[PDB]
Amino acid sequence: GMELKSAEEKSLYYRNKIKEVIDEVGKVVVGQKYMINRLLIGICTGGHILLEGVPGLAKTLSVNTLAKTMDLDFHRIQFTPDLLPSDLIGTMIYNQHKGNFEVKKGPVFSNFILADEVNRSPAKVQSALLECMQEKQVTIGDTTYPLDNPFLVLATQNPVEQEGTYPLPEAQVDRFMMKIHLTYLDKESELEVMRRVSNMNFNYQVQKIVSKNDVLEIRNEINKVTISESLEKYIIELVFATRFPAEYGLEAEASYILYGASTRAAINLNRVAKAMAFFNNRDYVLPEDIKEVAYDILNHRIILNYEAEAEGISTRQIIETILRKVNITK
Repeated sequence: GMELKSAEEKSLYYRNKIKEVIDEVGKVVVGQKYMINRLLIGICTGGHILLEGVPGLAKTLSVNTLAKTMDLDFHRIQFTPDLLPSDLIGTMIYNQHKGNFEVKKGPVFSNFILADEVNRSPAKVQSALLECMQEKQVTIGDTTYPLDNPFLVLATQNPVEQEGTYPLPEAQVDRFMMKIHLTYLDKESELEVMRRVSNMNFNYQVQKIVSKNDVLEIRNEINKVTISESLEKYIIELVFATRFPAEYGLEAEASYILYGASTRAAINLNRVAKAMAFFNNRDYVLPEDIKEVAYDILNHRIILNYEAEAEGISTRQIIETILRKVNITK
């Protein structure tokens, strides 16, 4: 037989395709390796991402370009105060063939969904979005339809919204795999973006490097990456250090933290560590795979008390301290 050799070849094939996807995205996008890597981890692991800040031209062009290179549909939904939960789920059209008014699958039926300024809509609309993320299906009136596979929600919140704003509470932000704080590009990158995009004949058509089916195969390949018992227990210890920090010798952190990270943090750390391993051409996880993504997975899952926030304490400093303190069992 040849089943083990074929499995080896399929894994190297898909590891090389990820390199080809990044290269193709780079023909349109500049100075954004970090964002693209996280978007890729998201779509391949099934996780959703929350961004703090509204993404500018270079970031939204990065999302639409990545989608094109991966044969995935992309829809941007502008969240507004008058948006209804039913506006997300269905769209009223006039079908000319049937000659009547019927509700077709709404904007959430896509692969990449940029949910822009989710804090501009009422909590019921936010709940509707999170229900889609959690249940992966919705009922258009009578019959239930599953959402597409893969499905990534990239939700953005504007932190300095001077008009009406309903920011997501922490039980809700815990449904996102990562929270990422957006920053401006450096001047050299911004110069190159301006150069490319200002050209009115700039070619934005990228080639499809992988099919939608290949994306689902890449997820299955990542799922096969191995993680030792030692590293599995390490993930659990990191999570428990956020809940009972005084028991790890972090008495100060116990004073800053109201409550720690849910079980979702452990699951994301595991799946994301495997994706990082796969993206670094390995089929086993290393401790550096876990440490590289700990802040992105944990920053929004550690809730600080009112007094710690006023004093200027950041979950970043807390996560760094935990990473310096928790040991791995050989």
